[PDB]
Amino acid sequence: LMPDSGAVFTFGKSKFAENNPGKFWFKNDVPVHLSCGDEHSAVVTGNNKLYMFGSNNWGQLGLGSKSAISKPTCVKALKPEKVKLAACGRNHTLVSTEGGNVYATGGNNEGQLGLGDTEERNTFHVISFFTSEHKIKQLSAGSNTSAALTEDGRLFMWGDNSEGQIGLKNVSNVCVPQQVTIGKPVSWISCGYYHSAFVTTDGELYVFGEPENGKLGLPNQLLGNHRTPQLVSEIPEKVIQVACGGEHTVVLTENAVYTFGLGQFGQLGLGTFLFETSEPKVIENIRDQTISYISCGENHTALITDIGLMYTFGDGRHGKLGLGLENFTNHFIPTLCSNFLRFIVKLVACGGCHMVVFAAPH
Amino acid sequence: KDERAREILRGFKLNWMNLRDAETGKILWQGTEDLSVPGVEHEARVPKKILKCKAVSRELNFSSTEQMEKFRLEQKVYFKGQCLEEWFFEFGFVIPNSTNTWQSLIEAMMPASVLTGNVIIETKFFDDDLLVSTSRVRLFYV
Repeated sequence: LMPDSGAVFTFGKSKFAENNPGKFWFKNDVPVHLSCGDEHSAVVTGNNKLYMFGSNNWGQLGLGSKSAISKPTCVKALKPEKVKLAACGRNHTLVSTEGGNVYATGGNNEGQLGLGDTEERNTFHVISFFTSEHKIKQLSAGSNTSAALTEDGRLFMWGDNSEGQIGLKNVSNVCVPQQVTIGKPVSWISCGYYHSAFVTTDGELYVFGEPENGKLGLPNQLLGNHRTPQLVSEIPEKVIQVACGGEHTVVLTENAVYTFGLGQFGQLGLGTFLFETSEPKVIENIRDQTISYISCGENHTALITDIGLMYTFGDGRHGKLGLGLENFTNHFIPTLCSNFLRFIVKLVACGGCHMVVFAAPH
Repeated sequence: KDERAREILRGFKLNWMNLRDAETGKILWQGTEDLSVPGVEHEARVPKKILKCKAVSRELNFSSTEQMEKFRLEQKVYFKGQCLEEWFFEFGFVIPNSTNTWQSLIEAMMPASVLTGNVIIETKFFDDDLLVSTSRVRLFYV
């Protein structure tokens, strides 16, 4: 059956056939990177292969069509390349390869494919800007937005800037990668739906994008400058990770987990009736718990602990919190995924209506 | 009447649907799922900015084996079970064994955070006065 290295588990709507239990693995291969967009998912394997599934309505799976897909599907066109990373946005997908090529497919209304135009694609097209010079550490993608972070700390963003979500000031949008810099190396990037954030090597958090719902975590007097990256100085400790969702933000420090923005479905994890906050708040429920990784969906959140346990909170629709098969209720506090108690959760990615988990049993 | 309604339904298929910003022409939503199928709660995830649109242009692509005299739709927009809007659209005569693209203009506010997952579009499929089917789509604004 399942290899000792574990399996990929899917929750919510992965658009698989029936059934199709929501669990798979790869023969003589292992998952190494997971990504989820609004309605689709990407799996990168150790053998440097890319598997896509979910919605293909904008050709975001890069399979040469816009037809329905009901199972993990290997991208044949990228087989001559060594795929290392993938990012899934609302309707597009970004991929980076070891040879230095970065590819994009899917929706392109605001130039998020980085191809110099606004025409949608159904196959992966190379973004000529990126070469072997750019060693890609991280990719990120939101709603018609794209980002690539290099190993030496340079951040490049493209697509929609109508609300300042790619930090390019007065520009409305760009169809080619443009550098975003504050004069410091960047260590972490996350593109939310209509806002983005990055972490610097000296532990500072910078936010930019739509100044609505408190998701930037800035005081009122700074909200007017939302089109340029601004420091979240209200968090005293050094920041390690950031994850941006639909209308909320999650922040990992070397002391606590912070959330801010909208939490009408429980995605802030701050308690049953705390519906929103414009300033960063510590999740007090897990204050004694060390968190190793944070992940953000449109309206839910996942946390991997120091020992590989997982806590989720937010919108429970379709079972995307990964808690129970019969339970679809919203969770307002971080809730242990007890179905994975006998497992090490190694990777997690959260989408709009789904979640993908790589876990191995003890 | 009951047999004729079932005959039309068995030969009817919605191939695709798009939603465009009426001013710019940019596609805001597109899907290949047959949202006309009764008895199944369909779902659609649309951009929250669609609520800021003055007018939305919808294209419906459908096939029909059966001839129809006056193919038309009655659509009700429900928010938390309360009817907010009632729309009427008329295609007309449907040539048997045909595929057609039907373009309609929908003219336009509550916040997306409340509307999302709480809006149901109820569509009544008519040929003249004969009710062929009733289908429902739950809308998400993200």
